[PDB]
Amino acid sequence: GLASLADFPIGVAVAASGGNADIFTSSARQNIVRAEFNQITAENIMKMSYMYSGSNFSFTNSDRLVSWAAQNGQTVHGHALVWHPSYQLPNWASDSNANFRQDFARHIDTVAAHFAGQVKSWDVVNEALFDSADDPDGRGSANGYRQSVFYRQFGGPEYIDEAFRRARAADPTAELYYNDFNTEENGAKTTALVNLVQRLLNNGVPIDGVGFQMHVMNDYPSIANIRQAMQKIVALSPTLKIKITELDVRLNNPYDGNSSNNYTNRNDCAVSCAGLDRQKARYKEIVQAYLEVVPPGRRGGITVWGIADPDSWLYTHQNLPDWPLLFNDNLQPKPAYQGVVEALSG
Ligand SMILES: [Ca+2]
Repeated sequence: GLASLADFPIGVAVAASGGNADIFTSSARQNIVRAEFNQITAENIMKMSYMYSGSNFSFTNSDRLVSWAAQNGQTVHGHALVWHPSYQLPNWASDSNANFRQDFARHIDTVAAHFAGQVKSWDVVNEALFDSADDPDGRGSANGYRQSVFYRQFGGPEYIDEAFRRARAADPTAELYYNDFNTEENGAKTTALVNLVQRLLNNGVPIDGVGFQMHVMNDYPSIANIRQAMQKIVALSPTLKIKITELDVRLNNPYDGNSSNNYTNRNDCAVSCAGLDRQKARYKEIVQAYLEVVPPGRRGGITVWGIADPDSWLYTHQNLPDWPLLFNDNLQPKPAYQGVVEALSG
């Protein structure tokens, strides 16, 4: 399968929260993972609050998934030690908590140590950069940083430095990533990423790599911009790894000012459409760009954000249907899959 075609991880995000996508109950999905991939990311169940049951640590469900991975030919990318969304904040992660910095330290120390030897790499900090598209409380930018509870408590970006230092100390063997989205656009957020990463390097922080989520559309951003954004980050260091962490590809572009090039019906791309053929070329060109600009020995992996289209968080988005992944609703490989094959094989 796909993983055989590369010497770096070829991964997939897996569900484990019930319903049709749940990896524990879907033999068809288990079989695809074993055949095609050699790494998993937990789509949800390694987020911060999932490390607790009541006020105590609880690793039962995440341990089950990590063990399944080890039994089925998969390494694990941990997602994520620090992330801002309120739905997954531990209850300690509050401006009302006087003990915040101590509880933060305990979180990273405990979780990273717990998974030592079982989890190859981590998203240590995820989504620390400001994004207007993603500022529902209207807090605004602090010179490009998101003013999450971590930022507010620490009075600035030092929480990022600390998270990386503690993760390194707790599990020296793990590859430590900074992960974010829209950083492939080669715009304002890419520049903020350069600032963020350069500051960490200047501070001697043990960051091993940068993750690009790569939640893209078929025709935006341009491949030239994606390529240059990755190049900018590769240029910051002789050793920093690059990982594509959450790749998926929307046929529909809501935001292009054209409502006549939208597929509005689920049947539009059920069998064949221009969009599935472009999606093949899109997966192909992105994987090719990764290979071209990320040196051998600095390739941390390529992961797609789910197995089959109906599992995707973008199966519906903006009240429109989409088909973002490598396998369709009947779990058959799509042209997208072949695009990855062709890129990885040269
Ligand atoms: Ca459109």
